[PDB]
Amino acid sequence: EVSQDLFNQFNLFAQYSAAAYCGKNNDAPAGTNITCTGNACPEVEKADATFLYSFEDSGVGDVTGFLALDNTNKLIVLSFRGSRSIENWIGNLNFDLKEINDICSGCRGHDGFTSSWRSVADTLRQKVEDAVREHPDYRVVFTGHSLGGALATVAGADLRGNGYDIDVFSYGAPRVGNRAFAEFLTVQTGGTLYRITHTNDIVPRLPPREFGYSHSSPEYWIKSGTLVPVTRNDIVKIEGIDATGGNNQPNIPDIPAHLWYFGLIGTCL
Repeated sequence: EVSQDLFNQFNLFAQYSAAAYCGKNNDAPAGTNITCTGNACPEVEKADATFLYSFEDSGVGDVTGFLALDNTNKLIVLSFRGSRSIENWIGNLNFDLKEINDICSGCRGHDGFTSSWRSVADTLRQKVEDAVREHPDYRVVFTGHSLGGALATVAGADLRGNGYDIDVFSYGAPRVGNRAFAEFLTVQTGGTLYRITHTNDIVPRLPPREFGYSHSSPEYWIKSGTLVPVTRNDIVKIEGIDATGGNNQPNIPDIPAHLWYFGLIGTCL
Protein backbone atom coordinates (compact mmCIF):
# COMPACT_ATOMS: atom_id res chain seq x y z
CA GLU A 1 0.00 0.00 0.00
CA VAL A 2 3.11 2.16 -0.09
CA SER A 3 5.86 2.32 -2.75
CA GLN A 4 9.02 0.23 -2.31
CA ASP A 5 11.20 3.37 -2.01
CA LEU A 6 8.98 4.62 0.82
CA PHE A 7 9.13 1.20 2.44
CA ASN A 8 12.92 1.31 2.31
CA GLN A 9 13.07 4.79 3.89
CA PHE A 10 10.60 3.60 6.56
CA ASN A 11 12.74 0.55 7.13
CA LEU A 12 15.97 2.51 7.21
CA PHE A 13 14.85 5.15 9.83
CA ALA A 14 13.31 2.45 12.07
CA GLN A 15 16.87 1.07 12.38
CA TYR A 16 18.32 4.53 13.02
CA SER A 17 15.68 4.87 15.77
CA ALA A 18 16.55 1.41 17.04
CA ALA A 19 20.25 2.24 17.10
CA ALA A 20 19.73 5.04 19.63
CA TYR A 21 18.86 2.48 22.33
CA CYS A 22 22.31 0.85 22.26
CA GLY A 23 24.45 2.52 24.95
CA LYS A 24 27.55 2.62 22.71
CA ASN A 25 25.67 4.98 20.40
CA ASN A 26 25.08 7.58 23.14
CA ASP A 27 28.67 8.55 24.09
CA ALA A 28 30.92 7.68 21.20
CA PRO A 29 33.78 9.48 19.48
CA ALA A 30 32.80 11.53 16.46
CA GLY A 31 33.98 9.95 13.21
CA THR A 32 33.35 6.48 14.63
CA ASN A 33 30.91 3.93 13.23
CA ILE A 34 27.30 3.44 14.34
CA THR A 35 26.76 -0.21 15.22
CA CYS A 36 24.21 -2.22 17.16
CA THR A 37 24.37 -5.37 19.21
CA GLY A 38 21.78 -7.97 18.25
CA ASN A 39 21.58 -7.13 14.53
CA ALA A 40 19.24 -4.22 15.31
CA CYS A 41 20.58 -1.95 12.55
CA PRO A 42 22.12 -3.80 9.60
CA GLU A 43 21.07 -1.13 7.10
CA VAL A 44 22.87 1.58 9.04
CA GLU A 45 25.96 -0.62 9.19
CA LYS A 46 25.75 -1.24 5.42
CA ALA A 47 26.08 2.55 4.86
CA ASP A 48 29.29 4.45 5.84
CA ALA A 49 27.54 5.88 8.87
CA THR A 50 29.42 7.73 11.58
CA PHE A 51 28.83 9.88 14.63
CA LEU A 52 28.62 13.65 14.09
CA TYR A 53 27.43 14.21 17.69
CA SER A 54 26.59 11.74 20.55
CA PHE A 55 24.53 12.54 23.67
CA GLU A 56 23.22 10.93 26.81
CA ASP A 57 20.95 12.13 29.59
CA SER A 58 20.91 15.62 28.16
CA GLY A 59 19.09 18.65 29.53
CA VAL A 60 15.67 18.33 31.06
CA GLY A 61 14.22 14.96 30.00
CA ASP A 62 17.44 12.99 29.73
CA VAL A 63 17.64 13.50 25.97
CA THR A 64 19.65 10.63 24.51
CA GLY A 65 20.56 9.79 20.91
CA PHE A 66 23.00 10.72 18.14
CA LEU A 67 23.58 12.99 15.13
CA ALA A 68 24.78 10.83 12.19
CA LEU A 69 26.47 11.20 8.81
CA ASP A 70 25.41 8.84 6.01
CA ASN A 71 27.58 9.13 2.91
CA THR A 72 26.02 6.17 1.10
CA ASN A 73 22.49 7.65 1.32
CA LYS A 74 23.61 11.30 1.65
CA LEU A 75 21.85 12.01 4.94
CA ILE A 76 22.25 14.05 8.11
CA VAL A 77 20.27 12.04 10.69
CA LEU A 78 19.15 13.35 14.08
CA SER A 79 18.02 10.28 16.03
CA PHE A 80 16.28 10.52 19.43
CA ARG A 81 16.01 7.55 21.77
CA GLY A 82 12.73 6.74 23.56
CA SER A 83 12.69 5.93 27.27
CA ARG A 84 15.17 3.45 28.78
CA SER A 85 12.18 1.79 30.49
CA ILE A 86 9.06 2.11 28.28
CA GLU A 87 6.64 0.23 30.49
CA ASN A 88 7.52 2.49 33.42
CA TRP A 89 7.23 5.49 31.13
CA ILE A 90 3.81 4.51 29.71
CA GLY A 91 2.49 4.19 33.28
CA ASN A 92 3.89 7.46 34.67
CA LEU A 93 3.18 9.66 31.65
CA ASN A 94 1.27 12.82 32.61
CA PHE A 95 -1.16 14.49 30.19
CA ASP A 96 -0.34 18.09 31.08
CA LEU A 97 -0.44 20.54 28.19
CA LYS A 98 1.30 23.88 27.73
CA GLU A 99 1.02 26.66 25.18
CA ILE A 100 3.55 26.78 22.36
CA ASN A 101 2.89 30.01 20.43
CA ASP A 102 6.61 29.99 19.63
CA ILE A 103 5.97 27.17 17.12
CA CYS A 104 2.38 27.99 16.09
CA SER A 105 -0.44 30.27 17.17
CA GLY A 106 -3.22 28.77 19.27
CA CYS A 107 -1.10 25.63 19.68
CA ARG A 108 -0.51 23.58 22.82
CA GLY A 109 2.04 20.86 23.41
CA HIS A 110 2.73 18.22 26.00
CA ASP A 111 4.63 20.01 28.75
CA GLY A 112 7.12 17.17 29.23
CA PHE A 113 7.90 16.64 25.53
CA THR A 114 8.04 20.36 24.73
CA SER A 115 10.27 21.28 27.65
CA SER A 116 12.67 18.45 27.02
CA TRP A 117 13.22 19.52 23.41
CA ARG A 118 13.55 23.15 24.54
CA SER A 119 16.33 22.08 26.90
CA VAL A 120 18.68 20.76 24.19
CA ALA A 121 17.32 22.75 21.22
CA ASP A 122 20.05 25.35 20.73
CA THR A 123 23.02 23.06 20.89
CA LEU A 124 21.47 20.39 18.67
CA ARG A 125 20.42 23.01 16.12
CA GLN A 126 24.06 24.23 16.04
CA LYS A 127 25.19 20.69 15.47
CA VAL A 128 22.69 20.11 12.60
CA GLU A 129 23.47 23.45 11.00
CA ASP A 130 27.19 22.77 10.96
CA ALA A 131 26.54 19.49 9.20
CA VAL A 132 24.36 21.27 6.61
CA ARG A 133 26.83 23.97 5.53
CA GLU A 134 29.41 21.21 5.34
CA HIS A 135 27.23 18.76 3.35
CA PRO A 136 24.81 21.05 1.50
CA ASP A 137 23.58 18.33 -0.83
CA TYR A 138 22.69 16.12 2.15
CA ARG A 139 19.09 15.68 3.30
CA VAL A 140 18.17 16.36 6.93
CA VAL A 141 16.14 13.69 8.69
CA PHE A 142 14.91 13.65 12.28
CA THR A 143 13.73 10.31 13.63
CA GLY A 144 12.85 8.34 16.77
CA HIS A 145 10.75 5.70 18.53
CA SER A 146 8.29 6.21 21.34
CA LEU A 147 9.26 9.29 23.35
CA GLY A 148 12.03 9.90 20.71
CA GLY A 149 9.55 10.12 17.88
CA ALA A 150 7.79 12.81 19.91
CA LEU A 151 11.04 14.71 20.39
CA ALA A 152 11.73 14.32 16.60
CA THR A 153 8.37 15.72 15.55
CA VAL A 154 8.59 18.67 17.96
CA ALA A 155 12.17 19.43 17.01
CA GLY A 156 11.19 19.02 13.36
CA ALA A 157 8.32 21.51 13.74
CA ASP A 158 10.64 23.89 15.60
CA LEU A 159 13.70 23.92 13.27
CA ARG A 160 12.02 23.90 9.84
CA GLY A 161 11.99 27.02 7.66
CA ASN A 162 15.65 27.86 8.11
CA GLY A 163 17.02 27.10 4.64
CA TYR A 164 17.00 23.27 4.72
CA ASP A 165 14.08 20.85 4.66
CA ILE A 166 13.63 18.41 7.51
CA ASP A 167 11.82 15.09 7.12
CA VAL A 168 10.54 13.47 10.31
CA PHE A 169 10.07 9.70 10.72
CA SER A 170 8.38 8.75 14.10
CA TYR A 171 7.74 5.14 15.23
CA GLY A 172 5.02 4.48 17.80
CA ALA A 173 5.04 8.13 18.95
CA PRO A 174 2.50 9.43 21.41
CA ARG A 175 0.33 12.39 20.52
CA VAL A 176 2.20 15.62 21.11
CA GLY A 177 -0.32 18.44 21.30
CA ASN A 178 -3.85 19.73 20.85
CA ARG A 179 -5.81 20.17 17.60
CA ALA A 180 -4.23 23.43 16.43
CA PHE A 181 -0.83 21.74 16.79
CA ALA A 182 -1.90 18.62 14.93
CA GLU A 183 -3.35 20.85 12.21
CA PHE A 184 -0.12 22.80 12.03
CA LEU A 185 1.93 19.60 11.77
CA THR A 186 -0.35 18.39 8.97
CA VAL A 187 0.22 21.40 6.68
CA GLN A 188 3.70 22.63 7.63
CA THR A 189 6.07 23.03 4.64
CA GLY A 190 9.84 22.53 4.60
CA GLY A 191 9.80 18.72 5.01
CA THR A 192 7.39 15.78 5.53
CA LEU A 193 6.46 14.06 8.81
CA TYR A 194 6.06 10.30 8.23
CA ARG A 195 4.11 9.15 11.32
CA ILE A 196 4.39 5.38 11.61
CA THR A 197 2.23 3.14 13.78
CA HIS A 198 1.87 -0.59 14.33
CA THR A 199 -1.46 -2.49 14.72
CA ASN A 200 -2.78 -1.76 18.25
CA ASP A 201 0.28 -0.27 19.94
CA ILE A 202 -0.80 1.65 23.03
CA VAL A 203 1.65 4.55 22.79
CA PRO A 204 0.07 6.40 19.85
CA ARG A 205 -3.22 6.19 21.86
CA LEU A 206 -1.77 8.41 24.62
CA PRO A 207 -2.31 10.93 25.91
CA PRO A 208 -6.02 10.39 25.36
CA ARG A 209 -8.12 12.44 22.99
CA GLU A 210 -10.25 13.28 26.08
CA PHE A 211 -7.41 15.36 27.49
CA GLY A 212 -7.40 17.66 24.45
CA TYR A 213 -4.84 15.86 22.26
CA SER A 214 -5.04 15.28 18.52
CA HIS A 215 -2.93 13.33 16.00
CA SER A 216 -1.66 14.93 12.76
CA SER A 217 -2.42 13.31 9.39
CA PRO A 218 -1.51 11.26 7.60
CA GLU A 219 -0.75 8.05 9.42
CA TYR A 220 1.30 5.19 8.09
CA TRP A 221 -0.12 2.04 9.72
CA ILE A 222 1.55 -1.31 9.83
CA LYS A 223 -0.99 -4.14 9.75
CA SER A 224 1.41 -7.06 10.01
CA GLY A 225 1.72 -8.62 13.44
CA THR A 226 4.34 -8.52 16.15
CA LEU A 227 7.44 -10.52 15.21
CA VAL A 228 6.17 -10.59 11.58
CA PRO A 229 8.39 -9.27 8.77
CA VAL A 230 6.91 -6.19 7.09
CA THR A 231 6.39 -5.93 3.35
CA ARG A 232 5.13 -2.86 1.48
CA ASN A 233 1.61 -4.21 1.16
CA ASP A 234 1.30 -4.19 4.97
CA ILE A 235 1.57 -0.37 5.38
CA VAL A 236 -1.71 1.47 4.75
CA LYS A 237 -1.72 5.27 4.51
CA ILE A 238 -4.54 6.69 6.66
CA GLU A 239 -5.60 10.27 6.02
CA GLY A 240 -7.49 12.82 8.11
CA ILE A 241 -6.60 14.40 11.42
CA ASP A 242 -7.72 12.17 14.36
CA ALA A 243 -8.76 9.54 11.81
CA THR A 244 -9.90 6.10 12.87
CA GLY A 245 -9.16 3.04 10.81
CA GLY A 246 -5.48 2.60 11.77
CA ASN A 247 -4.02 2.62 15.30
CA ASN A 248 -6.82 4.77 16.74
CA GLN A 249 -9.45 2.04 17.10
CA PRO A 250 -11.69 1.17 20.04
CA ASN A 251 -10.07 -2.15 20.95
CA ILE A 252 -7.58 -3.30 23.62
CA PRO A 253 -4.10 -1.93 23.01
CA ASP A 254 -0.81 -3.76 23.38
CA ILE A 255 2.76 -3.23 24.61
CA PRO A 256 4.71 -5.85 22.59
CA ALA A 257 3.20 -4.30 19.42
CA HIS A 258 5.06 -1.10 20.31
CA LEU A 259 8.41 -2.91 20.31
CA TRP A 260 8.06 -4.34 16.76
CA TYR A 261 8.45 -1.75 14.01
CA PHE A 262 10.00 -3.67 11.05
CA GLY A 263 11.95 -5.63 13.76
CA LEU A 264 12.79 -5.27 17.48
CA ILE A 265 13.04 -1.64 18.65
CA GLY A 266 13.61 -0.25 22.11
CA THR A 267 15.41 -3.38 23.42
CA CYS A 268 19.01 -2.65 22.39
CA LEU A 269 21.09 -2.54 25.60
